[PDB]
Amino acid sequence: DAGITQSPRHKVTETGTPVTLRCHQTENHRYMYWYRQDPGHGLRLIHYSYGVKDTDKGEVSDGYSVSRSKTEDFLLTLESATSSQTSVYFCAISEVGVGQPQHFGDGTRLSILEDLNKVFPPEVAVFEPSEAEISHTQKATLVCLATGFYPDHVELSWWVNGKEVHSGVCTDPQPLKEQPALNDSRYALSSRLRVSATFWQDPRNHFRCQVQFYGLSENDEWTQDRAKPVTQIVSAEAWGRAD
Amino acid sequence: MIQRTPKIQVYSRHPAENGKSNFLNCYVSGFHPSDIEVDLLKNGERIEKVEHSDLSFSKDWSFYLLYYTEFTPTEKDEYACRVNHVTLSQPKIVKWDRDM
Amino acid sequence: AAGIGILTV
Amino acid sequence: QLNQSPQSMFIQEGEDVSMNCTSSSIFNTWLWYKQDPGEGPVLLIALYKAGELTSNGRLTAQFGITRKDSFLNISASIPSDVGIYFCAGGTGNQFYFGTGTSLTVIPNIQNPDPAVYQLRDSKSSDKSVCLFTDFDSQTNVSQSKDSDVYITDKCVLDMRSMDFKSNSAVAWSNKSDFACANAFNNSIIPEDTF
Amino acid sequence: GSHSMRYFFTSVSRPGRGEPRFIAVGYVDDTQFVRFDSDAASQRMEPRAPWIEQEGPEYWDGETRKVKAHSQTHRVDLGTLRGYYNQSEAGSHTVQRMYGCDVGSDWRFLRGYHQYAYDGKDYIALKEDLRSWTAADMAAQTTKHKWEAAHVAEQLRAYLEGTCVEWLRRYLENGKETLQRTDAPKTHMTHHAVSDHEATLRCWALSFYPAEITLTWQRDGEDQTQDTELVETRPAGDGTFQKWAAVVVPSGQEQRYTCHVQHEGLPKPLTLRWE
Repeated sequence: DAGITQSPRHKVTETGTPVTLRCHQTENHRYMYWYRQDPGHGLRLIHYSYGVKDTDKGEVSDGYSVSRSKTEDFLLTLESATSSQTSVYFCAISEVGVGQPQHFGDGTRLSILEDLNKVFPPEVAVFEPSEAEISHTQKATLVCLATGFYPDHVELSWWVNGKEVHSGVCTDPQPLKEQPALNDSRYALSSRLRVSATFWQDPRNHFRCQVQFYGLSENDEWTQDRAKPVTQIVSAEAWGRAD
Repeated sequence: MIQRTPKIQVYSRHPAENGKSNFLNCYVSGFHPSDIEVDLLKNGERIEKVEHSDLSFSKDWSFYLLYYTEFTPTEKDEYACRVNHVTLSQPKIVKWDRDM
Repeated sequence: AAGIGILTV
Repeated sequence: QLNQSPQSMFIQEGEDVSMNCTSSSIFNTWLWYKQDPGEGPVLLIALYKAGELTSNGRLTAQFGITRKDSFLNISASIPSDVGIYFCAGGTGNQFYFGTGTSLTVIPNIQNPDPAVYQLRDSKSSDKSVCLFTDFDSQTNVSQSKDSDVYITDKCVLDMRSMDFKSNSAVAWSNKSDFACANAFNNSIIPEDTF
Repeated sequence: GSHSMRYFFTSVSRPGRGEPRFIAVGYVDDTQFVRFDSDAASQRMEPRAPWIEQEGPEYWDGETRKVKAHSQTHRVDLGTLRGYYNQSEAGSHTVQRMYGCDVGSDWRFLRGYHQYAYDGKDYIALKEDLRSWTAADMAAQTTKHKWEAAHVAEQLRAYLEGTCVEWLRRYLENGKETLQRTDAPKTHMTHHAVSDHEATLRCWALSFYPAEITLTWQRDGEDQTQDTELVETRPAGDGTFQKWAAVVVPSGQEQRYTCHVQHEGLPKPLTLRWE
């Protein structure tokens, strides 16, 4: 119960595109903040605001501007529109006073790419449990592979009998570079769902691995012969077998 | 909502001898609310270059302010402080009484 | 140095 | 600007975890946050006076005497304590954030029987995955090999309805000589099943 | 001797004339050292003592942020209080906050305080143990419950017992010459013929620091206050202070009356009579 909604949660766009990120907050008077988070640097303050139409700059404000036309909204607009502004962006809120702790939103994953022909959706494949595993352990592991995607804005989930499960699953926290020497390199991600042999041996059970990919939107330009790598869901599925 | 009349003192910074530069002070204190119009007068006409202290307050919440200007006293010249405030229905003039 | 434990009424 | 140390530490499940920050600047407030992946920092503790505070039960934190230092302690650690932890220091109505400390809890594996299985692709062709699974937590998995073989790191799944947790790692390749007996042998495997 | 650091905040709404006027002011004892004024150009905490100029840009930025944050809380407070007391939007109102700390002659912590007022009247204040709140009325009780739930006393006590006394300690050594001084009053007496029956004796104290002074009138050794008049201590404008006290006396009997001067710059209290 923080009361913060950041929109959008994911944005993929080319250099030259101004990007506005919105932070909505529901509790009348509030101090508001925009941060970015990056691997070697922690959280760095971009801009902050003590009330309507009152804003000031933090340590990394260069390339950014900010707007507070009303108490509910703090808009961060990416002015310079540049590949170094690829980051995770976090809105925070604080009660009006002096020195009150800040509470954060859930984040915005933003990738600014110098070349959009680099952008690729995942291929998704499901691999069925080994017969050896079933007889050795009385258990059955399915693996999902999402291969060849760029950039990593993916969300993998497992659906059994039309419903999302979380028990028995583990997905790699970090994706794997398909070509480690390459800068622009496409990615792969693996996940496992383990069930009892019994549950897999029931053929009424349907198993789906869903990969939500975030990519290009309507106003992004596209001139290649392949289908535009838009924000999409790619899935693979499998049914139980009596072996 | 409480309103308090300003108590006004007109006096010099140093003890006053004629033809020696000094400072003329008007101190207003004990007042509420803080909006106040204070002028310093030389022969009944307003002195322009006149500074004041930053608004502060006492234990009882009432405000105080020092208005001051650099001057040089004579026998002939009359000096006064002209104060206006919501508690007063007309401006109050207090003349600089040289032994006060 | 001024305070850092102040909140609205 | 805050120096947090170390960038990524490791605890075995059930142990005590200690965690610190450092600056040359004075700070009047210290905060500790936890970040779970896909989510933002969540405030754990706010410290105001130079002394001892406990607002989780299992989390205790201290504000240093010099006000240039702070720590966080976790007792009876548990797998959900995985995350990125951050200190924040407060001066001049501004908070300054450390660079992240990244905890991973290594699971306790009840009964290992490590094995390597071949799993076939469900709805197409000759496509194949190798799965190294049920190894003890002390086993590490390597990757580099030759460039055409992709090996993931190990993760734990938890089968909540069976009170069973297991580590596993995945490998795959193409039109090679690649097989599951040759998949993980550049990692140090136990005396296990094929 | 004893020393104090105090900060004073005044906010006054001016509906139809923009945002509220905000003036903040810092004192060590009777010496002002910093100000902020929202109608001034700079929008910064500015120095008002020579000994505080030497503080670097991190001090000034920090003090500017804290003071602008004090300003916003009061803006919200003026709006909140207008609603609590069902006052109209058209009228001008005031919010006043005062806090700080006292130290002894060893400069160890002595005392802390934080008082808040609405329209010149007490609203909510921190109790002396620095752990609870006095709420004067129904609307202040709502504020007390809010401040209890946010644990505000704890944060204040931490500032008041730590940060405040350490910065007081630092200022006292940095401004040694002027802050740790005592200037003894220069005393004289005046006489004025009111009538042929009445006379006024006036007892003067000039050029003194600190401003705390006691002026009493005594008759034949027994003190009396019934015909006594005392003005507010007034600044001379040079860091020293001035005060008088007067009695209305039957003329001829001026020999019966003595003025007694007490100040910490006097080793022994002064007596003064019209010869």
